[PDB]
Amino acid sequence: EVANPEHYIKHPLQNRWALWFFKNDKSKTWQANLRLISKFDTVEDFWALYNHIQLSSNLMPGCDYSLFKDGIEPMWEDEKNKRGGRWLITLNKQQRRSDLDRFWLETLLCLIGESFDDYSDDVCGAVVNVRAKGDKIAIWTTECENREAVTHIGRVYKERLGLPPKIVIGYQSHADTATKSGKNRFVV
Amino acid sequence: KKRYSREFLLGF
Ligand SMILES: C[n+]1cn([C@@H]2O[C@H](COP(=O)(O)OP(=O)(O)OP(=O)(O)O)[C@@H](O)[C@H]2O)c2cc(N)[nH]c(=O)c21
Repeated sequence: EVANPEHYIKHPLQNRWALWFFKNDKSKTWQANLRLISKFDTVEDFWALYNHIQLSSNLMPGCDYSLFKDGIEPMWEDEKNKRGGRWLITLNKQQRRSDLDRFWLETLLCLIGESFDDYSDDVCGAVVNVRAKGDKIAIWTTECENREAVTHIGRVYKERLGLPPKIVIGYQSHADTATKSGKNRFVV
Repeated sequence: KKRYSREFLLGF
């Protein structure tokens, strides 16, 4: 007889996730300021990383966190991002104190817990931008033409964030973001 | 496939 797995085994995540940090430095390229922190693939290792790092509300404005599937870089130019896009949450200045950390934590949970069911494979990762004019949180998906998947993810995400029907959140493709000034392909 | 609810995850 061997030991019972339940008593000593870590709780495996469906995917391995990598956490990235971005710090704004004017002298360098956008890419150069993007850096890997750390990867994990269990619930326990998720918490070990989360619990020792700064809350987003405490980061210096100009900085980002990004949680992305191992092997997917948190940039448009990644193979899995190029034809993709993002569900974007736009937060006003007061929401840094009330919602930012709550919404970001909920987003991580949606990611690592695979809350998107059949469409988990469409999810690339998520990004929180800490910015003076207003913080942003976003889930990145792989294909902006996948209307069924993109739309399912939006709906799940909104309800998990607990946002009411009056709050309209949009999905833009990265190709549009990269190449145009600030329309939504979908709303939720 | 591994799915975890938010309540399960928050317990850790
Ligand atoms: C996510 N991202 C951002 N950037 C660069 O960073 C600039 C700022 O974008 P970003 O940090 O996502 O958003 P911000 O609130 O800081 O600026 P804003 O355009 O949304 O007003 C953007 O205009 C690009 O020049 C990128 C440049 C790339 N070559 N590939 C990226 O994925 C990429």
